[PDB]
Amino acid sequence: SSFQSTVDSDSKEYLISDTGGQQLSISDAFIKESLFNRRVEEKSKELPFTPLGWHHNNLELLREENGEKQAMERLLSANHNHMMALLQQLLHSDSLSSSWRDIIVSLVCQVVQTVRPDVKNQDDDMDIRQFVHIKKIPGGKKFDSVVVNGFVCTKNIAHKKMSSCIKNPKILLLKCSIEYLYREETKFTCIDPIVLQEREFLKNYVQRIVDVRPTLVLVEKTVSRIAQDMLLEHGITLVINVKSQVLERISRMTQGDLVMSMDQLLTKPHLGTCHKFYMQIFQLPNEQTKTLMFFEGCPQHLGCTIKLRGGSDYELARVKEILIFMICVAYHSQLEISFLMDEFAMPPTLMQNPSFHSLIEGRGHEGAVQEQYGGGSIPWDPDIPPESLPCDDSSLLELRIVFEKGEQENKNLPQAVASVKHQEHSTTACPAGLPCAFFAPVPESLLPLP
Amino acid sequence: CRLYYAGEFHKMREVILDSSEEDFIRSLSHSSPWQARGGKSGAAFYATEDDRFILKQMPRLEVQSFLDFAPHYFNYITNAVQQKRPTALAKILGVYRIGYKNSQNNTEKKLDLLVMENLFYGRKMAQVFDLKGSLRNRNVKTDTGKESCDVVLLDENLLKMVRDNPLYIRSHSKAVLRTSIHSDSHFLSSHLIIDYSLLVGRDDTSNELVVGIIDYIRTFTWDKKLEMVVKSTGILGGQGKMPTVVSPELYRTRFCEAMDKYFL
Repeated sequence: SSFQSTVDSDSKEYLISDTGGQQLSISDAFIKESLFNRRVEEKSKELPFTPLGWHHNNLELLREENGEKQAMERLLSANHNHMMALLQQLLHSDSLSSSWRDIIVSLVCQVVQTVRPDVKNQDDDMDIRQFVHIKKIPGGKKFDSVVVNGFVCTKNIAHKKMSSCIKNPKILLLKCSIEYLYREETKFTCIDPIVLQEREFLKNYVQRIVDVRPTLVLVEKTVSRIAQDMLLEHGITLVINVKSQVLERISRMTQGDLVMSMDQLLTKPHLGTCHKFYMQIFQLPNEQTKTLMFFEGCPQHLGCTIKLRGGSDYELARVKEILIFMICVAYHSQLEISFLMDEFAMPPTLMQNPSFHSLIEGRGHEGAVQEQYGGGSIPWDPDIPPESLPCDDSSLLELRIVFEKGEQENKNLPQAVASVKHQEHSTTACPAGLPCAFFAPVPESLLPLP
Repeated sequence: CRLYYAGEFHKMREVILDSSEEDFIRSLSHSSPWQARGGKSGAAFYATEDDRFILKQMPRLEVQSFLDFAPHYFNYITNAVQQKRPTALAKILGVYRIGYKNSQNNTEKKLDLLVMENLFYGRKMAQVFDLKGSLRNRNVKTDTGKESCDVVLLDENLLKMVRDNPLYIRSHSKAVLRTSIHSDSHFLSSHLIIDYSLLVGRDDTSNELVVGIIDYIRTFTWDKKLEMVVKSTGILGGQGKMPTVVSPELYRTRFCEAMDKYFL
């Protein structure tokens, strides 16, 4: 219908509800996935209840979730398209960042080339649009920007006499406090010996701290400055009212956990790590002249941020606008590891990436032996691209099978030329909000069929 | 003959209908109306020659009900009805009572009739549906369908036959319909009216859909139309229950919700 018409941009209750829902998790065409999910949840819905009372929940929508993981990862593997470059050089317009964004774009590309996460599972994760901030200082004239692969704040050390600059720091991060915490028997009497019990809390914790040997010490919750003394005398520097966001952020970038009742951690894996904390000072009136702390070599390199400048407000935020134009083109180009050969020339071997990979390897179950048996029935849904384009001109099962054979030279059928072409230059292919269209379905789909 | 609330109807005709009085008269008066077999009844069902207007026969109770609702109905009209803001609700052109001693009519007998627009038009309707939205019961028509002619398909039939019901209405249009549905059902709910269904007519190709709420006059009647005939068995379905049935407010929500699925 309008979903087989999917070599072009030119376009179940709960299902389509969630359809719109994730459709503005990321914006794209509704009907394509409406109809795909229609058909495939139709076979599903035929599984569970009215007849056949199947065990319809485990091990099959499991298989779809796996299908969608492979979908994201591999379909983002096949760009050869005469990519945006012309589109983007054309995107140049719309503001006064002339002559001096190019660094910006080249090096945002660098940092977003830093990124190929494989974090949560057997999954090449991509937390794109989630994992960095860049920042300026309004002052002077802009063009002096200098990048650093790490954080830089204005969050002064817990004690200006603590580390003027730290290196290879391990730290201990806990959403809770260094202050005698909520023991079962809530009791408060004899102020002095109970502040002393707080002192002992602090100090045996400090035993266990230096047993961990942090380098910086940071709580989300609180501390008693007693412990602050206990470690600044040890030299384990400290930070204050410490922001939970980058806490979890970099603790995860580290190996440092946040073991929350360290009576738990009789051992290490709570300690974080990074490379070095280093200040830099400014000196002039008009209190832009501040001091700000480099925090570099964080245990994950998938993160950067820059010294930027500017002598105004409105053109500066307008350069921010170019920077978010770059935000958008970045993650757009990113859903593909930036395009795919259109006119069903990459997509045959794409839908078949499962096919030929898990066939030649075999080593094939990654789909399934039902992707052998049931893989004749439904992954045929991934086999829609051909069922869209070829059967119009050339070949229904034929290029499908003989091109999951693995030529690796992916020109394909000439619907509208009879000889050679691809929609790429024909400028006729739905842009790439459409990919995520396959990874949202099963999480929301496995419950409504209880 | 007796005409009820001549002034109000006249206003209704022009207002919502924007129907010229002369046109109205011509349709009814000029050519004899053609009869349509109605339901099992017993009550006459007619249509004008032009098929623009439908003349139905109503019971004394229903006619009285009409009078009670007329002020609200009128108000609803002003806020929104066909010329005003289009309402799915039936457009009542006129209500009359004919009882004539003369031989043609039964003597000392009262025949009450309601004239209204006809949702389908004269031209043609390929498929028809009567959607209650109610939980399974008479959600199918056995005898109907017998006619090679247009069958009045019911909810279950819509669900199975015109399953994955193809009614695709534009997104812009969906919003307008649903909004109007919500208001109508709310209006009906206020009145305690129930057991009304949505009549749907379909044209094929770039399709044209015809829809409107019908079976408006029936309210507060717990005891009515006891079921007849034997129920088919072999399948779980309607229960011996329920002494406790769905209320008017409940009916309204279900109606809209069900209708929501019908059009995409």
